[PDB]
Amino acid sequence: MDWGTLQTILGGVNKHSTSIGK
Repeated sequence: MDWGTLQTILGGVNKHSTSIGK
């Protein structure tokens, strides 16, 4: 995944605020 976009986007992280997905 060229990862490094996970911790920020992750497989499904929800510990962050609404700003991910589409």
